[PDB]
Amino acid sequence: KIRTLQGRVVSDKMEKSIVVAIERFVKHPIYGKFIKRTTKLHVHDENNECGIGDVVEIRECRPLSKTKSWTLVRVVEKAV
Amino acid sequence: ARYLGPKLKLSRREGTDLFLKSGVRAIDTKCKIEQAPGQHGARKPRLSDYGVQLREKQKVRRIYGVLERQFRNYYKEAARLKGNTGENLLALLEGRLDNVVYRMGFGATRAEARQLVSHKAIMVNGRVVNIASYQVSPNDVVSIREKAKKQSRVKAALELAEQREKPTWLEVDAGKMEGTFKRKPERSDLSADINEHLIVELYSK
Amino acid sequence: ATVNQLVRKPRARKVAKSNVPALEACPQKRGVCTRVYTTTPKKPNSALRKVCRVRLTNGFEVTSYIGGEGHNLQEHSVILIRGGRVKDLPGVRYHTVRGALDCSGVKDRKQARSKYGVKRPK
Amino acid sequence: ELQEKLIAVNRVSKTVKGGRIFSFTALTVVGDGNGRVGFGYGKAREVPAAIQKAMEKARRNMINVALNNGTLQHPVKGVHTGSRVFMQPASEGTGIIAGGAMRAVLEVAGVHNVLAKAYGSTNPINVVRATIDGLENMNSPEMVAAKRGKSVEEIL
Amino acid sequence: SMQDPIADMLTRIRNGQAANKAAVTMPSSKLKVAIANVLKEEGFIEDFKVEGDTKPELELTLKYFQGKAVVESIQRVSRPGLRIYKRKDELPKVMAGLGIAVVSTSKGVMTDRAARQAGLGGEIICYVA
Amino acid sequence: MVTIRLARHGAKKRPFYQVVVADSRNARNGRFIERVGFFNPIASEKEEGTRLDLDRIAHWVGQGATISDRVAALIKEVNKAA
RNA sequence: UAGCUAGUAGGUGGGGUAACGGCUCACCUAGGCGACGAUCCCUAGCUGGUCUGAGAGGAUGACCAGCCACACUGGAACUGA
RNA sequence: CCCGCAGAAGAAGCACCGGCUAACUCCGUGCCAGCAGCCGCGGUAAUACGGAGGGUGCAAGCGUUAAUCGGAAUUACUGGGCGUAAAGCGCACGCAGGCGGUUUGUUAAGUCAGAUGUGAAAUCCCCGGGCUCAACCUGGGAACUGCAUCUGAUACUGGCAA
Ligand SMILES: [Mg+2]
Ligand SMILES: [Mg+2]
Ligand SMILES: [Mg+2]
Ligand SMILES: [Mg+2]
Ligand SMILES: [Mg+2]
Ligand SMILES: [Mg+2]
Ligand SMILES: [Mg+2]
Ligand SMILES: [Mg+2]
Ligand SMILES: [Mg+2]
Ligand SMILES: [Mg+2]
Ligand SMILES: [Mg+2]
Ligand SMILES: [Mg+2]
Ligand SMILES: [Mg+2]
Ligand SMILES: [Mg+2]
Ligand SMILES: [Mg+2]
Ligand SMILES: [Mg+2]
Ligand SMILES: [Mg+2]
Ligand SMILES: [Mg+2]
Ligand SMILES: [Mg+2]
Ligand SMILES: [Mg+2]
Ligand SMILES: [Mg+2]
Ligand SMILES: [Mg+2]
Ligand SMILES: [Mg+2]
Ligand SMILES: [Mg+2]
Ligand SMILES: [Mg+2]
Ligand SMILES: [Mg+2]
Ligand SMILES: [Mg+2]
Ligand SMILES: [Mg+2]
Ligand SMILES: [Mg+2]
Ligand SMILES: [Mg+2]
Repeated sequence: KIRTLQGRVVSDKMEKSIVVAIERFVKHPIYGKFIKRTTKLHVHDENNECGIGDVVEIRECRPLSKTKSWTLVRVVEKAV
Repeated sequence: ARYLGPKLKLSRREGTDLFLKSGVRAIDTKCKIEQAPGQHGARKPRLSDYGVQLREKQKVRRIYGVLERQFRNYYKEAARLKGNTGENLLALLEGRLDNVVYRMGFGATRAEARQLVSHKAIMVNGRVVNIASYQVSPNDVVSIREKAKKQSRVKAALELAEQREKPTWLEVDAGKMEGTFKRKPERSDLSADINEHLIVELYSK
Repeated sequence: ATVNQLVRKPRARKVAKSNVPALEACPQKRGVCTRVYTTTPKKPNSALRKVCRVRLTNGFEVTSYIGGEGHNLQEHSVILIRGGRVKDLPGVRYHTVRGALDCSGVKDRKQARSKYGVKRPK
Repeated sequence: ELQEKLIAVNRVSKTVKGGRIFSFTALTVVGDGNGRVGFGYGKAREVPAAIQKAMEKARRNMINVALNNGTLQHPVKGVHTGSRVFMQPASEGTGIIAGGAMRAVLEVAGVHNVLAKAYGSTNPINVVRATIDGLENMNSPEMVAAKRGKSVEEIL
Repeated sequence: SMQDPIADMLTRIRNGQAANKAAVTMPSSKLKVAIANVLKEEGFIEDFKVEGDTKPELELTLKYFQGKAVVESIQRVSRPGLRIYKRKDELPKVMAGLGIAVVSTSKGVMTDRAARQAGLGGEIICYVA
Repeated sequence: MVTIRLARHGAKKRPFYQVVVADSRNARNGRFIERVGFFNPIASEKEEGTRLDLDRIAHWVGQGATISDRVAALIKEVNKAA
């Protein structure tokens, strides 16, 4: 069992790399409202299999680029 | 520190008898206890809510001989301590060593008892204690040391204490000149004319 | 009011400025009397109130009231000023400290001697 | 037996053709300590007559309040013209911590320990009325058990 | 639009008690039936009855004691604009324990006292006094 | 290196030492890894005065921690008395 | 202050580091960030904590302790774990 | 720290007293001199300006100034408002965003429960201990409202399916 996060592929234009929004349902510190906040992450994916708008599971790894420290594990719900 | 002015002046201003003198003579004979001190003493102005609260606090402070900083610290400790705040405050003021000596009867006035304590006449559990504000604990023996056992004022004070009403929470032996602090004086043991709500409210503004 | 609106834009605390900005968060400040004169007070009252235009060490030139009966101040006289306005004097927001550098205490005072820099009589 | 105290005396004017006619208004509160409290408001050309009229009115129109060991039974709010009032059943020994008119009303009512605060307007007449109304709108465990058709042990 | 049916249910009860109506009816729901059951158990209403098959109507029979309403005040707490969740130690006491607080827990809708006894928190639906 | 030593605490003329294991480079009262006892030089009678967690001290010594002379004397005293 | 960014965003290969990496270079791709506030401007060492407050909060970061930065000003490396 | 010597011997001041706010009279002065945090006071009987007597409050300190929070529910999350007191866009359409009638299934993201790791020490709080007491020092606990992981619950919210 390893720590991993699910998210939607925002963009896949740069080769072998994708952008994965990992939006989280946090609560506001003061007012108590539950606000949807988003976390964009550059994820490394070999074979460029992922498309935009899909869902992907990713895990943390050693840094592969200036902004890329996450790697794809599996693609799920990749409909268009 | 200590108030060094006329004591019957404080008694007249407050209105009641604060036991600031030995009590051989009536306070009505020693002074005009009814009239307030000063040029405008005969006039009796109407006191407001803050006035009566301040009056009550001043009465307690003058009776026990405690200044504002020490009294405020006593209130803070009493509020912190569990239980009734006013009762705890009264219990602490009773716990004061000079008050204990006066209650046992080794002093005509609380000032005289404080005089003995300061001049190193008092042993607590075989330890010469010099501070008047020393908090006496239950099951503590308080004795007059042999140096002061020869003082005639102690014997005269013992006679005056025999005249006064004896406290139940202490047990004093006059021949040995030593008393045991049995327990904390309850509110029923303490005087009824003293009101605690006013003090608590005044310091809880 | 709505928590959604508050999340979008919180409540911005109302910054209250100080009424004595020449002191610059200092209890007192030193200055030089540029001019000593008297002024007429505001409408409901009347007098000749003694004031000083003072150049402060931090560049500001302010006007300061001179409390007490009589003063020895003149031009080119270093004084110490503190906060506090005289109300019925337009633009005067500072008091001179009696009993300070090159400022004498009020003569023949027996009460409020500490406020007017008067030493204890024998 | 009935403890009474005068809260405020106010001078008012009428401004008649001749000049101004002044008169005095007295706000008083009486109570038995055991729980009954009632306020009175009177008016006369002179202060003693106004106070006496207020005392009579206060003696009349009393209301019973369910007191639990000399303090409130639950936190209670009270509202009126401007006065919004909150009162809390504080522990024994704390004393009555309240501002002015509320202090007078609660003291004559007989509550010895409360934590109160007056929001909104603090006009003596309105705050006294709001405090009395809040005390009125305060039910006891016996009352709630009876109305809900249960025992006090089921309510706790 | 209708955003919160539960607040509508509580408003109907409050308005009915104010207007001295014997019964109040509303479009029935599963959550509404659970809340009505809790109210009847606590004794703030006399009875409830769900009636109908396609679109059932829940009918509550209001309760009066001496000409005054039994439900003195009933306030919605959690709402769509602001959800309220509490842990078992933070469960509120309505009217110093005299009133009840409806809390939706993992084990169904129950009063705050029952949830506290169970030892678990949940979403605080409403206060009833 | 890692060592067991005394850190001075208390008031003027009334020292009270905390027996702590810490990197030698750190300051006397500064950063420390673990507090494994205390020592009171002015402790009166009817008082333990010293308290050393011998298990933790043994563990750290096995790890390779050196011991100051005063702490060694305290360990000697504790073992002798006990 | 509404647009900012060409080593800039990613890839392949060499080089470099104790270590991963545009850290550096050559080539290839045309990306990357930003209204959930990028960029720009003003102010500011951060925290445990301190003061106040019923609480929530507000103000603050002296002394003690942890971390960071600096050593006349601006650069640079050498020695060395 | 203890013992001895002598002798009340060497040791009290500051602010305030019109209301807010505990504490009043006389004399001097006459919209002058002056006071003042606010309201205000002073033009010939000033409890508000100066002096005196008396008193009140603190006390080896007492006042003034500066600064922060409080009172201020006067930035309102707890905890405000918008017909006339400040406040509903001149009116509509509508993207992002916020919110979502009812039933069943499923998931377990939000939510809840338990456990584990961590949340430095000091500080705060509770029960004690040592300085003659206190400040101060100190033992043990509690707390650090948090974060992460794992195991469960499925009422509500969310996702998916009908
Ligand atoms: Mg108002
Ligand atoms: Mg490379
Ligand atoms: Mg290589
Ligand atoms: Mg990198
Ligand atoms: Mg700086
Ligand atoms: Mg507050
Ligand atoms: Mg900060
Ligand atoms: Mg410094
Ligand atoms: Mg220099
Ligand atoms: Mg250099
Ligand atoms: Mg070397
Ligand atoms: Mg080298
Ligand atoms: Mg007065
Ligand atoms: Mg004055
Ligand atoms: Mg006169
Ligand atoms: Mg005067
Ligand atoms: Mg200030
Ligand atoms: Mg506020
Ligand atoms: Mg308003
Ligand atoms: Mg208008
Ligand atoms: Mg308007
Ligand atoms: Mg319109
Ligand atoms: Mg729904
Ligand atoms: Mg939605
Ligand atoms: Mg979950
Ligand atoms: Mg800690
Ligand atoms: Mg002790
Ligand atoms: Mg401790
Ligand atoms: Mg679900
Ligand atoms: Mg669902």
